[PDB]
Amino acid sequence: MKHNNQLPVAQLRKHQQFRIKTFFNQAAQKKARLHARRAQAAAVFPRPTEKLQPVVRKQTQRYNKSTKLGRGFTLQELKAAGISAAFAQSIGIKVDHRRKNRCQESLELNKKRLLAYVSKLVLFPRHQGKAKKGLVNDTADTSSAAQNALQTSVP
Amino acid sequence: PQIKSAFEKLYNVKVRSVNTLNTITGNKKAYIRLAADSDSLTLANKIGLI
Amino acid sequence: DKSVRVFKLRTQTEEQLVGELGKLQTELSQLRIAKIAGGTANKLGRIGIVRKAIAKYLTIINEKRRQAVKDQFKGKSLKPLDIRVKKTRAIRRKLTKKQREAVLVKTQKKLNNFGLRKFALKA
Amino acid sequence: TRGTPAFGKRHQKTHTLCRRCGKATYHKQKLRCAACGYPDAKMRRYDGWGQKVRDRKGQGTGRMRYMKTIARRAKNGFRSGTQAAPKVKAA
Amino acid sequence: SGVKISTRGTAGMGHSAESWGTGRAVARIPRVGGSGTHRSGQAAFGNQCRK
Amino acid sequence: GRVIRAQRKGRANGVYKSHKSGRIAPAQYRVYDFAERQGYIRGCIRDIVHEPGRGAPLAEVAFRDPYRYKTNKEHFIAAEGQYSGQYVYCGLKAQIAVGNVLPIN
Amino acid sequence: GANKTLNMKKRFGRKIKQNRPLPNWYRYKSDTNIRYNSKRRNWRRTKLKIY
RNA sequence: CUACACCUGAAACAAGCAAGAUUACCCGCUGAACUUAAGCAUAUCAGUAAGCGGAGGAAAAGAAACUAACUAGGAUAGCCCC
RNA sequence: CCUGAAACUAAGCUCCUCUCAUAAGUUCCUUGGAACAGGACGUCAAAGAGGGUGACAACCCCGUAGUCGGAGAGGAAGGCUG
RNA sequence: CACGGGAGACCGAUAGCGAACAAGUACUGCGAAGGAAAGAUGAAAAGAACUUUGAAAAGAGGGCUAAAAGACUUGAAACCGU
RNA sequence: UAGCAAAUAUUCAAAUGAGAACUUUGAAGACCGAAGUGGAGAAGGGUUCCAUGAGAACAGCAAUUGUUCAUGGGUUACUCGAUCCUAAGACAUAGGUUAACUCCUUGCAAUACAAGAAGACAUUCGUUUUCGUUGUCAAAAGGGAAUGAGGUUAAUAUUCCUCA
RNA sequence: AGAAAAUUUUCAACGGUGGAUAUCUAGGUUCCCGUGACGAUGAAGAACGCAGCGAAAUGCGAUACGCAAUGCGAAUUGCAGAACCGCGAGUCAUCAGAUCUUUGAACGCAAGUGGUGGAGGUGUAAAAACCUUCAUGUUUGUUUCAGUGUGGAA
Ligand SMILES: [Mg+2]
Ligand SMILES: [Mg+2]
Ligand SMILES: [Mg+2]
Ligand SMILES: [Mg+2]
Ligand SMILES: [Mg+2]
Ligand SMILES: [Mg+2]
Ligand SMILES: [Mg+2]
Ligand SMILES: [Mg+2]
Ligand SMILES: [Mg+2]
Ligand SMILES: [Mg+2]
Ligand SMILES: [Mg+2]
Ligand SMILES: [Mg+2]
Ligand SMILES: [Mg+2]
Ligand SMILES: [Mg+2]
Ligand SMILES: [Mg+2]
Ligand SMILES: [Mg+2]
Ligand SMILES: [Mg+2]
Ligand SMILES: [Mg+2]
Ligand SMILES: [Mg+2]
Ligand SMILES: [Mg+2]
Ligand SMILES: [Mg+2]
Ligand SMILES: [Mg+2]
Ligand SMILES: [Mg+2]
Ligand SMILES: [Mg+2]
Ligand SMILES: [Mg+2]
Ligand SMILES: [Mg+2]
Ligand SMILES: [Mg+2]
Ligand SMILES: [Mg+2]
Ligand SMILES: [Mg+2]
Ligand SMILES: [Mg+2]
Ligand SMILES: [Mg+2]
Ligand SMILES: [Mg+2]
Ligand SMILES: [Mg+2]
Ligand SMILES: [Zn+2]
Repeated sequence: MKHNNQLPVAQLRKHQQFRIKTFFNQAAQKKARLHARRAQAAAVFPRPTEKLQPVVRKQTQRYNKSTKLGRGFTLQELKAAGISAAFAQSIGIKVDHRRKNRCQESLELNKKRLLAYVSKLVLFPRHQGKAKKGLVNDTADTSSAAQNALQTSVP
Repeated sequence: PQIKSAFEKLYNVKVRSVNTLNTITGNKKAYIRLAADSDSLTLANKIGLI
Repeated sequence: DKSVRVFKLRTQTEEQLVGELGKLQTELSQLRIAKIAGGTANKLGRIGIVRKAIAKYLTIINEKRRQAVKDQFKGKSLKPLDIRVKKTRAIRRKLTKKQREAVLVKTQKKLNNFGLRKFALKA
Repeated sequence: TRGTPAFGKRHQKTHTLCRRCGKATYHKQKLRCAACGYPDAKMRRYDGWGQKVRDRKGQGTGRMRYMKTIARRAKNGFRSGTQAAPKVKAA
Repeated sequence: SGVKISTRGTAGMGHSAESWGTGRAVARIPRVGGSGTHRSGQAAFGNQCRK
Repeated sequence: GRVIRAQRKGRANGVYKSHKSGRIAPAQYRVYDFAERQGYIRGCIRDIVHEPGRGAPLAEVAFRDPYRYKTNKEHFIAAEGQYSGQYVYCGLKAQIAVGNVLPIN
Repeated sequence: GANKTLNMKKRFGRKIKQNRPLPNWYRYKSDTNIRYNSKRRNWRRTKLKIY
């Protein structure tokens, strides 16, 4: 302990030899994730990649000014959309039952989002039969074959 | 006794006595004495032991 | 003096195969007695030949006997352990597919009335 | 005298061959084997304690009659009751 | 790349090895206690030592 | 920090463990038979021997079992003057004589 | 001495057989490096474990 | 009191289950000193070694008796930050 | 406003295992025990990764590439969709 | 950790796992446990025919082979003989 | 070079061999002197035993010789011993303790206890009857059913052969 | 100029000791990826065996360096003898059916012992000898039972 330099802060005081983490897998891992994602697309083909996410304000005073992707839609919101949680789920919508709406505007955003979703939707029933709730769209839509990303369609 | 019987059934002879050895090499020597009826030399001859 | 062919063996009866077995064995003993007294290379080879032979014969006999017992027990569970599947202790000890997938009532209902649909978004 | 003249007095043997591990580790007075512990009925070895042991006695150390084929038939799906079939399709 | 690290330790560290102590007219380095092998008494783990 | 001999005497694996190979039997009384509480049972001194740990001789006493055909042997403590082949009386009514066994009252 | 277990007898027999020299014709094989049997043993200089 | 029923315990028998192995990773326990404090008790090494009991392909964890007080967020797990 | 165990009835795909096959100089000189060397003339190349052949060989042999290609056999602790 | 795959500005026979090899082996310890040394003839055995002197090892002739490279590639130093 | 000096001792001729102070026969001289340098065992050794052969190495000189090397061959039991019995002891089972591992009790048998044995008919069961609390291991000098003489092999023999 | 040798000594060449250097590698080491897949259907480990000529290592288990099936389609090879040209060679591979001695969680009891019980099979005039079978815990049941446990008709 010699010079003016700042008081050291011990690091290797314990036996770290047992406790080191190595990052070489990272290389391959990224790749794996890619293929996973891709193989999801292929197996999900007619449907979108990421399920529908509502939006909210962030949880901190400093973050309030910003916008964040929620985990799920408020039952209140599904009501104003006219969807049952169960149905919305069969649709690819993400629902969260512990979240609550304390503002008109927070209802608004998500209604707008839901409606936007539905309008742009295509629904395949058991072949050539048609249905009612959230309804069901014409057989010709089967030919329309849309592979789409949610940010493009519902931003 | 197993040896007496087996030796009779196999060689058509009457075995008067059987005695047993365990060699260190790990085998069982059997010293077999035939009754007065048979002649060892003969059984030897038929077996190809001469 | 010829090699023994398996199919040829599977052609015969059990009696036949047995009688032959006994013969073969007697052969062997005679032959080892060859080695011991005096012997020709012919006899030496004879040995290995007959040994392998006897093995083969036995093999067949068991194939047959086996397929027979398996036959009797065909159709029943509670076969002798000999015949029951041997894979891994863990394998047999495990649940069935019936049981893997098997589902509670409420579940079959949701699966009917809600389920998952094919959708597409357009942009 | 603790030395050479003392060594003459050793004709006793405290151990005999352990049925389980077969060395002369068996203690007739204590009725156990210092190596495996044959009566104990589960193998005596302390791994963290000291490190070389498993490579002396341990899994894979002597031939494994059953397990070696487990590797191979692991991939083959554990076939039971199957026979190989000709690619020539003889009937 | 790196040198073997295993249950036993970094390679070359694989003995129970002592320092004979000053009395023996030998160097203080760690040796291998034991009997019956030519490796016995041979210098133990350290840069200086073969093995 | 050693262990004194004082302490080493309570060890049962230890060196101090009685040498029992000579012991003949515990020296005790008869079992408390009905006979003894309400009456008297009589036995013989088949012998008075020496137990290797004992200063006092032991008396070997034959009794007839009340409930069966067996003859019961028992070992009592020698009362000075007791003879081999003596009749010893144990119980309620047994009278006062050297070597008889009564209640103290 | 005289008195022996079976186990003993068998073990001794084993080591007795294993104590033969490399058969003179094995040295003529194409794939072998073996001039001699390195594992031979002499009762006087080295002792077995049987108890 | 008997037959009989039920509660409780017992023997033999039928069909199935556990007993050991594995070590890198995982779970539940148990648990020190060398070492650092330039001495040394608290402390540190450290819930670390050794020891014991359990698994699996992963284990564990998980649908709030959570955060936060903001125009709030919302199972568990890993990465980055803090 | 929706759904479908039973029964009846068509066509299919996925994954795994074991096998079988594929370009183009062995032309000429010189030095060599050996040419796989240095020269002269040639070729294939979605193949000039790497090996083996008496030597630092694309072209002699195994391979490599076209090949998430083609052909044959058997599979699902008894795969999946009408 | 086990069986598999592929790879590397790793190591290259006192290095690299202790073990390139009948290596957790030989060997030691009553025992718990300890634990080494040891890889390269040649393209091909063509591994030295035969003569001679020797009781024999072996020497001298003679020969294989590109070369003895002959228990074996190269063959440094210390040490030793001429 | 130090050194190969304890334990009284060797010598002669022949033979064998390339070679003999160190091998074999014979002839002499001495030693252990039945508290042996003799004849057999236990522990320990494990083939060191027997025969034939023999280059190197080893047998601290030597060797034609070997406890060494190579090849083959040798260990026979109703009566010997183990095996059975109990001892000093010890370990299961049962019950209890431990995080667990482990640990505590048990012949005078239990810190346990609905634990056994026998008979007969039956001859399976069953039937039936009788009496009943419940384990094992530890002695090659202790206890302990019965064999001897003669002969034989290169090497075994109270074992094989003969006789009793 | 004890102007020779021997000794002591410098240098070189050759020879001897010795195994450095150079060049290699069916090895190690580390990284990434794939599967976790042992066992009372007796595992991991241990013992003893198994080749015409075999000790070890590796394989195997009285069917013993191996049977069967399948794919490769002619060798093994150190010696000797056979087998095979496709009725098919092989120390080849694949591996899905068999063999699997004595053991070991290890199992009737016991054990430094191939010792010794019960039941069944066999054998005999009766025996001996041989063979198969019996561990503990637990979840159901089946059968037979005990309890001055609770009820209780004729
Ligand atoms: Mg991963
Ligand atoms: Mg091994
Ligand atoms: Mg192995
Ligand atoms: Mg000094
Ligand atoms: Mg005790
Ligand atoms: Mg002995
Ligand atoms: Mg000695
Ligand atoms: Mg020794
Ligand atoms: Mg009940
Ligand atoms: Mg376990
Ligand atoms: Mg430290
Ligand atoms: Mg200090
Ligand atoms: Mg802390
Ligand atoms: Mg597992
Ligand atoms: Mg030329
Ligand atoms: Mg060219
Ligand atoms: Mg090339
Ligand atoms: Mg290709
Ligand atoms: Mg010459
Ligand atoms: Mg040269
Ligand atoms: Mg010089
Ligand atoms: Mg001296
Ligand atoms: Mg003497
Ligand atoms: Mg003597
Ligand atoms: Mg003698
Ligand atoms: Mg006792
Ligand atoms: Mg006790
Ligand atoms: Mg007697
Ligand atoms: Mg007699
Ligand atoms: Mg030189
Ligand atoms: Mg074939
Ligand atoms: Mg039971
Ligand atoms: Mg009652
Ligand atoms: Zn053991």
